[PDB]
Amino acid sequence: EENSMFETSHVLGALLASSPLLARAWDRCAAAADGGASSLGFVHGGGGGGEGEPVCVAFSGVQAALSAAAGGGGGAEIFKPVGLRGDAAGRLFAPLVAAEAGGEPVAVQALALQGFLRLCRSPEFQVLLNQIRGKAVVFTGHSLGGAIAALVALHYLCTSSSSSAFAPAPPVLCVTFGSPLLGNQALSRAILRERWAGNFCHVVSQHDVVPRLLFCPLNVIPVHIVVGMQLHQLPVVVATVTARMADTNQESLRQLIQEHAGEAAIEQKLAAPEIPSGSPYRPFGAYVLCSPDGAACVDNPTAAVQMLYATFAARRAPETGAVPPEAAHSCYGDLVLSMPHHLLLKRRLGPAASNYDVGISIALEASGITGEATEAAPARQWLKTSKRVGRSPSLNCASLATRLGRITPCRAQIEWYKALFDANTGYYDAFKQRLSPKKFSKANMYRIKLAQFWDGVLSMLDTSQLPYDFHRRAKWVNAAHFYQLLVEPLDIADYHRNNLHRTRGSYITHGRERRYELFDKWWKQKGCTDTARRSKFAGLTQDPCFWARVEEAREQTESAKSERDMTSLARMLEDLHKFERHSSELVENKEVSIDVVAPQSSYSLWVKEWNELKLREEVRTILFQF
Amino acid sequence: SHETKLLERMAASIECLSGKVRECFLDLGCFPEDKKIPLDVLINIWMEIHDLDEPDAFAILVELSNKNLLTLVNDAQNKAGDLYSSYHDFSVTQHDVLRDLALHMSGRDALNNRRRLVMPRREESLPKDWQRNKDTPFEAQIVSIHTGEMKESDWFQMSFPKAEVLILNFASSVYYLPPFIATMQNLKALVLINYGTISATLDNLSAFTTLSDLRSLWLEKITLPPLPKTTIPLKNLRKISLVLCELTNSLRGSKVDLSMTFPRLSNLTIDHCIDLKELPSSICEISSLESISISNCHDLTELPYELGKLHCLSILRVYACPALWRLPPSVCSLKRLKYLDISQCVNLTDLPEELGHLTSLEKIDMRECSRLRSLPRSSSSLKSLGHVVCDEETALLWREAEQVIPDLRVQVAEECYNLDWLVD
Amino acid sequence: PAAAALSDDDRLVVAHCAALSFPPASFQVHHASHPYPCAAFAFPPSWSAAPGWAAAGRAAFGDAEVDPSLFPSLRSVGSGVPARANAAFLASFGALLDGSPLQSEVSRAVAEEKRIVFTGHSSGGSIATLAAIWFLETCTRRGSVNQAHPFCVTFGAPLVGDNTFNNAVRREGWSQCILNFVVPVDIIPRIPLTPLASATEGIQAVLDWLSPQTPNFSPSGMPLIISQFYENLLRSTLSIASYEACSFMGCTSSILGTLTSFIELSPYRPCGTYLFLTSSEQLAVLTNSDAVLQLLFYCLQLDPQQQLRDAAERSLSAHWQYEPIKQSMMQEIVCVDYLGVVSSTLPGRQMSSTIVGGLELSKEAMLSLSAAGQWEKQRETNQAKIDGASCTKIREALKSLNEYKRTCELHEVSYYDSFKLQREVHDFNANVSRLELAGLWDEIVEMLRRRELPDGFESRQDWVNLGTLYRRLVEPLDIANYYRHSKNEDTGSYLSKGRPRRYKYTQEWHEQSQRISFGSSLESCFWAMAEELQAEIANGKTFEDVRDRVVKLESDAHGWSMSGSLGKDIFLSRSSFVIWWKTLPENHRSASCIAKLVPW
Ligand SMILES: Nc1ncnc2c1ncn2[C@@H]1O[C@H](COP(=O)(O)OP(=O)(O)O)[C@@H](O)[C@H]1O[C@@H]1O[C@H](COP(=O)(O)O)[C@@H](O)[C@H]1O
Repeated sequence: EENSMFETSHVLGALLASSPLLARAWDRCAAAADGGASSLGFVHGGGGGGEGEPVCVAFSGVQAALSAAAGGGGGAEIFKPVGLRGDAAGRLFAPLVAAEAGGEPVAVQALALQGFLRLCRSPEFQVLLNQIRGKAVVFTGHSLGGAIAALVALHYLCTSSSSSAFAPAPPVLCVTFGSPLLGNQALSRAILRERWAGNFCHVVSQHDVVPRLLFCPLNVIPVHIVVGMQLHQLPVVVATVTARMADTNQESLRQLIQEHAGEAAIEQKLAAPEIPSGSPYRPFGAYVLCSPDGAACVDNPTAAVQMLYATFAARRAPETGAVPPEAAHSCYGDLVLSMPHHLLLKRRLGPAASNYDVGISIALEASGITGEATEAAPARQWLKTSKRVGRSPSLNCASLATRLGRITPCRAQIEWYKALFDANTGYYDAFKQRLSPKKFSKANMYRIKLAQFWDGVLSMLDTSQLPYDFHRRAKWVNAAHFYQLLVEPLDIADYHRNNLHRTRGSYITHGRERRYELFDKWWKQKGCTDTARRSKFAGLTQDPCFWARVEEAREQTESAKSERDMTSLARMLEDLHKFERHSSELVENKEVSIDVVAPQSSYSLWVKEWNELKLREEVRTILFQF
Repeated sequence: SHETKLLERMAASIECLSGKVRECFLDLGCFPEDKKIPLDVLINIWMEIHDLDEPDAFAILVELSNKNLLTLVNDAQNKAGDLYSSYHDFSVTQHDVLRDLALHMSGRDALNNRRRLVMPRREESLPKDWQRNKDTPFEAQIVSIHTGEMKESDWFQMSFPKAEVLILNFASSVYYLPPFIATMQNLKALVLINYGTISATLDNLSAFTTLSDLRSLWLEKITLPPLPKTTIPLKNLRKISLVLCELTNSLRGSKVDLSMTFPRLSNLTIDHCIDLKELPSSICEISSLESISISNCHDLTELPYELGKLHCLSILRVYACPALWRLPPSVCSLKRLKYLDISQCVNLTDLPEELGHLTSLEKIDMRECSRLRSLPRSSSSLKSLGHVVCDEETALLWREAEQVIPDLRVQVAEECYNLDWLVD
Repeated sequence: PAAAALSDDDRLVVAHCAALSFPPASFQVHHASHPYPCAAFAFPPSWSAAPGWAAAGRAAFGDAEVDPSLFPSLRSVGSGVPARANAAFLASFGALLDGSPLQSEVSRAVAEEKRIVFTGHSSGGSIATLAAIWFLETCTRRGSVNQAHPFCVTFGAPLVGDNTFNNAVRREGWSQCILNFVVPVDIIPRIPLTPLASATEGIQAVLDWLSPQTPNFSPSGMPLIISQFYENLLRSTLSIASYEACSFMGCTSSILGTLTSFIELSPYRPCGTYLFLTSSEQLAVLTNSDAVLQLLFYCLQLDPQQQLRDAAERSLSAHWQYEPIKQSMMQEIVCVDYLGVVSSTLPGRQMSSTIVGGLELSKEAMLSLSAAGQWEKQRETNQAKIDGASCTKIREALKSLNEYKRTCELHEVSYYDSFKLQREVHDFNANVSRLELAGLWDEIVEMLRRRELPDGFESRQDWVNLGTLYRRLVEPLDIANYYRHSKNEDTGSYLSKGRPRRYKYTQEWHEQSQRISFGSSLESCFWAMAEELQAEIANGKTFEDVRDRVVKLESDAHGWSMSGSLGKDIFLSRSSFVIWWKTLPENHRSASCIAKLVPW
């Protein structure tokens, strides 16, 4: 319960602050801010310790900000989201968007994309990318340029999977040292689905305006203040941009952004996709909210937004003057130097219900919120919503082991049913034709039970109640492979018995279940990360979708028996010949079970029909050219 | 030989038991050889013949089974010894030697005008001795026929004035009802078990009109012909058992008032119905129904909405129906219910919220209901539950109800795996 | 933990060791008969950063693998991963074993029926810990199990070992034999936490200040390098403590894994019993390794009004304050438990910086200690469930399988061949029992991998015997299932590629208990080697090409039959092996080591 649960955000924040990674990142950011006006990016350097220290590369996007300010703000013109699959260049983010269907594509900020393209124009960036290949890279940057760095980091990672075919990809970490929101919820979901959200961090000041100003609707977004904040890092259009600073009420602007953040921080609970009035910008990755007292790391995006709104809304005592955005965005070095010092001090305390409440209070004090203010009252509750309630994932896996052990006898009975009909027609055709119903009903019951169990396992995986390394365990992947290779033909027979292939579509394209695709991906990853001829037919067919191809080939042959158009029948005969060659190659290697070579199996009938069709003069003439 | 050395010993042992038990043994012998005999049909025919409506028939069956005379095959996943559920889950199998002794005892009587006529052979044609003695029709109460593909021309004139039951075992795609089926004026039960691997149809429907005082029927692997507009009131019919019968939506298109065609129907059993989208609503218009049992139907998506019109149902056994997902609310307004069985309902989302109105409920079976993980609050108001069989997952759910109801008992049962499905 | 309390004999021994360590390579021998005859071996400390503390290597922490010959038990039983320790300390101990006559002196005290003890200060105590373990290994391997356990008394010793190193000693039960006295302000035990090889100038500077022989009379005071080193040490200690805190608290964040590769974490972990000298009249005793690691940082937090230079001076001087231990140990000292007191304290109430045993800890320290205590309780709860319903179910399944073996043995057939065919109902029933047994055993193995069970689980004789019976009755059935599904033609050999991890764990448990060579107990996997031989002989290879492997199979079968580990169903005149053997060439059959065991 609450007494047995502990708060862990402040521990992670202290771990992040203690390490000099943030200090080195800010040093690189300051080096870039000091004269990165040249087209080339910030000096990689390496720190001298090539082995001890990973290569640290900073990215300053001041020139991109100047280019944007040349054309003016206009209102959302530079902040209009741009897609990746359709617009811009999808080559860089093909793994990111190679399947996009829901609420727009991943999308990205236009200015960040422009800065990324400008960096990509320089061949020196490509040379540096080639040099840092095969190592660990820390991607840093201040203001929007840091976000640009994130994009670059993403691109690097977006190519690492290409290089990391067998070995795991080298670790690359991006910090972005505080940047406005880059992508919508689609991009966050795409990153999370790739197990790629752990390579990004975000450090946001307590009273900074830039990281949270994107929460307002795009029509009211102050492009000028953000572009001028990026311009401020440049050493002393510029006069006009600075003039926009003076003609801006700090209190009024703070009121507007606070109101927008409050409106956007409670819309998640009342999920209304039908009314997306607010800006689609959403945070991604893990956010390290920093303050002179300390830090707190939040991974839940909803909790991240809630904590951001709570820490900006919570104002210091009125004796302190109105915080200027320049000082708020340009004091990060002082905080970097200060948080470890405060965390190394044993401050003496001067009726908590449980240790969880104490941890929440400590994290809130480290986050910089005002305890006396009422803003801490909802935030604590928000901190209670982020934490999940339940047993540890290790115990879940341990219980799932015995659950699978108990469920396996159903698979054993399915194996007995398959072995029963392996001599005359085959278990696939028997299941499709529903021969011997008193056994077909039992087989269907066992198949349904197995499918329900595996769907429950997948649902548990999707909720993150299981260990992250679940998909990289030999036992689970081989059990899933066995279940797939034994039961999937039954599912194909059930699908083709209801004539769903003529209404829903092809089984391999639309009718296939997500479970089987995930199992195939797991098997492929296991084979990559880790032959004598078969003297006898294998117990199970290696290809789980062979019967679907057989059914498609039979349908194509039946269509060709009546097709009259030469141009169409040419391509259908080409496909039939390709499948015939594939089937012959599979049979010669004896990679198929004996039930496939059964005299009354569908494969033999298809072979006979294909030979009869080939006997035709027109088919022979068409195949002769091919 | 063995007839006098060993078979005569068994005959003398049977001769020790007098009257009802001996005639029950003979009736069991008349049943088809090496065939699984359901308990319900045997009890029904015993009650019809020996007037053993009382549990004395059950006692006689137990006494017969206690002397290694008949094998009582009992399903492993059964927690009830001799309860109502167990009364429909047993089977009776006889030994070959005992059946041969019964055949010899029957043959001790005259060939014609005997008490039981049995032909223990698979000859396609009818017995030649019976045709030779066809001049004098027999008065045998039980007649056994075992022929293959038989047409209308493959019959000859018989009569059985005193017969009350007849067994017809065959294996073909079509069948014509013999003319002599229009001879018994007091026939009470008919058996139409079909061995044919292909679905078998029936002919001579007008013969069913001639049938009267019939109270039992057990069809198996028979395609039911559509019911025409003709009434044909089987008033005395009370029990119908359909096992592995493909209706082929014949009853779907039939719109006849079931209150007159089957006015006294009480027990209906549908087992292993391969193709059945939904039961017709007309079955809800029969108030005499008191026991509905749908078993191993994988296509039954939804029960009829107006299931509460029965107002007489006492035992509801709907199990092994994956397609079923919800129960009709009208089942809440079903008084006198005592045994509800929803076992093996894998895709049962939830129970109706008005379950509290189900008074006098005694036993609930919800084993292997993985999807069912929520119970209505009204279940706490069931002040009549005394025994619940369910898995361990629902035990936590019933932990709240067992405090309110003191006599409620929850039994945890685990799945059992066997290889009997192959035996058949 | 009743063993935490120190008996009167133990206190007298500790007082004697303190006098030798702090008198008013070159090991010293001291003989005393109070309270019982004993021999004390003292080890001088080292005041050199290189090669005394950190050797010459590219490793940033100076860690090296342990010698299998000297320490054959300091390894993971389940996985076989060798333990790691400080390279410099391991090399120093090895020189004494080969060069110094210490090996002769320790044997003489054993011949004198005197309990031996090991004492040392600073790096000297670190070597004493290795010496105590080495003596334990020699006694355990031999039949002289009646020898008295060594007493390892250390006064402010640096952290030496690894997570595998700490687990190994707890599994054997030798943690009670090691006592570590550490001043809460002492800096020496926390030095290995910061990287040693990377920062050698700072370590040498502080070692020179702490060296009694080295003069330290700087008029200015402590050099600025020492003050900078102290600040880095505190920051490094915070990083390792925070990383380990999330392990037993339940963070489970996807960013933690990536951060490991980008930050330097010390692999050294506390080992043995630690007795913090909170005050003169109190002695906090902690046995949990996680609690000790957290205490190493939260006891060094800076005061509200104090400079880092002042704090470093107190830490440096605290290393030379272990002298009053001897005088204090003479009188009774309250051995107040720390984990129990912290857990007993009500949450919220008295949450301020209370005394709590004399050490005014912080609010985060209280939460960290409470989380560590609950982690230990959770592990004990998991063991109770495994020893309850899980243990009962395993025994029932084994009984059912034993009857199946007996039934087949009455028809002069082997249960291996019968299970391979899977013809009758009995084979199906055995398959169901086998599947249930696999699930129960896999849960135990999975929980052991992630350290969800006490370290002593693998040493209990009840589970070792049960695992051996399970392995020697179900492994042939699992082998038959592997080969009856033709799984050897798409994955690989059973003994090479596909073998359940549970059987590997059980075999290693039995081998460790009997102190036999690892990987030699392969009696259960006898059919697997026979099936592969029959597969190769039918794949084109001739008998002359594989006769070398056949005689090895025959020799192993003969040796196993003598001990009785070999199954009794292999020579029943109807097994596959017997029929296959008769088809072998007459020359091999005429002269074979199994020519009489076959039922000719
Ligand atoms: N080609 C394969 N196909 C499918 N399963 C395989 C294959 N090869 C090995 N296994 C099984 O995969 C597990 C390895 O994970 P492991 O325990 O080591 O854990 P990790 O490595 O993740 O830490 C072991 O249990 C192997 O069990 C053997 O294979 C038979 C499977 O039959 P079954 O399904 O009835 O059990 C069993 O009879 C045993 O001979």
